Amino acid sequence: AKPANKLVIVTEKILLKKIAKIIDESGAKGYTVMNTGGKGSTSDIEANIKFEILTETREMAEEIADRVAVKYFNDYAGIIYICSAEVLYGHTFCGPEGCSAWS
Amino acid sequence: AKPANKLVIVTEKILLKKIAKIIDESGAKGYTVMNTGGKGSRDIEANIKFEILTETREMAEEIADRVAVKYFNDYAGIIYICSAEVLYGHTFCGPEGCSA
Amino acid sequence: AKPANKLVIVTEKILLKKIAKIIDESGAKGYTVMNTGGKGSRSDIEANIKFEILTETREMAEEIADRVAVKYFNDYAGIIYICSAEVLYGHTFCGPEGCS
Ligand SMILES: Nc1ncnc2c1ncn2[C@@H]1O[C@@H]2COP(=O)(O)O[C@H]3[C@@H](O)[C@H](n4cnc5c(N)ncnc54)O[C@@H]3COP(=O)(O)O[C@H]2[C@H]1O
Ligand SMILES: Nc1ncnc2c1ncn2[C@@H]1O[C@@H]2COP(=O)(O)O[C@H]3[C@@H](O)[C@H](n4cnc5c(N)ncnc54)O[C@@H]3COP(=O)(O)O[C@H]2[C@H]1O
Repeated sequence: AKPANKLVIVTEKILLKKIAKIIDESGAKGYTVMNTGGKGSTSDIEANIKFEILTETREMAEEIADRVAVKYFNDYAGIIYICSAEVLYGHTFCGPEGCSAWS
Repeated sequence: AKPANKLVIVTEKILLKKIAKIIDESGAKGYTVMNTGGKGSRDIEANIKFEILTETREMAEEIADRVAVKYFNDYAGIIYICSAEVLYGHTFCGPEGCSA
Repeated sequence: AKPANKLVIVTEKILLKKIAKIIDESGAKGYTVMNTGGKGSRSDIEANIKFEILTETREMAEEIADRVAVKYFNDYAGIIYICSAEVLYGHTFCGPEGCS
């Protein structure tokens, strides 16, 4: 198992490509994105998107978060949070030695 | 980074508005909801997943308790909680920001 | 609250039924699946799938992960990771005595 930070970004759908570009410029090895509905305090739910990015370091997750927020969160609704995770399998994330290599 | 409990509610799609109403009455700052599936009690049956970030464990438990008592003896559902830290979130962290 | 491991499997949509079968054979008490995207090997977004499975033990989650990866991950793209969670309500996960 390889330690990882799971960075979650929930924001307005129109920022999809802009945020993907930031994630791709970060060094991150991938991301997953999904459609969601969002309410923040006539249905009032709006369409949003949620990105999930697993990063090897906490610093990379914060860089992505910081860059997204500083660029867009003055003007667009969003939330960014982080969860601890462990990657058990992931050719790209762990490399070809796998996620439980020794040393 | 502000500690948060991430409360997840997975249940029947027909309960969407009813659960949202509970989350809106709770003081929670917001929620996300998505369409998901599972095999269904009966190939994949559509259901829904709510994610609510709460500042306290007690708020997450109050929501969970309310939803579960009101609906989960009559409808299928699971509620669980994960630890998260919010880095950014104007509404969640307030104007003081997430140094909380 | 009952401790749980949340196993997450993100992989190619064509594997949906095959991975479900492995989860069903594992002893796991359920799963949720959703439609997601990633950038794709080729810009814009390629459809894929995400499974979330809550397991009572860490070893059951790893058994599922090991069976999926060995069987499919030399030939199909995927990532499997695990988060700690606590189940607050879940008739199937916790049994009729409740999550405590
Ligand atoms: N351990 C777990 N990990 C991740 N997600 C979980 C889970 N337990 C439940 N879920 C999610 O919550 C929904 C309601 O599940 P519940 O167990 O109340 O109600 C279930 C249960 O009564 C029965 N069922 C499904 N799978 C089962 C299994 N493996 N063992 C026993 N009963 C199952 O079918 C009903 C509807 O299930 P469906 O999968 O459509 O819908 C599920 C699924 O999306
Ligand atoms: N930044 C990058 N660097 C190198 N190669 C890249 C890449 N982004 C995409 N790829 C390549 O394309 C495949 C499919 O990626 P996609 O984003 O569609 O779909 C991904 C994605 O939704 C999810 N995933 C992968 N890594 C992730 C991460 N670090 N965080 C969150 N989700 C991830 O797992 C699916 C299968 O991923 P997998 O890595 O097996 O396989 C990847 C990988 O071989």
